[PDB]
Amino acid sequence: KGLRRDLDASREAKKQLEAEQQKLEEQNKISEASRKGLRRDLDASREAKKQVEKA
Repeated sequence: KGLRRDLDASREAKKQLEAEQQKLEEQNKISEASRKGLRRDLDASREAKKQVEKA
């Protein structure tokens, strides 16, 4: 159900709701859990085996 994506046009309305949820995620997590700094969890691989281009 819900096939109306032309007459209503919710684009500017969607960019306001999504901006509040995404900002509250970065503030609660503390930049991917940064307790110590350069230890085991922060300096593990390349983003949990993700950005492994050069390594």
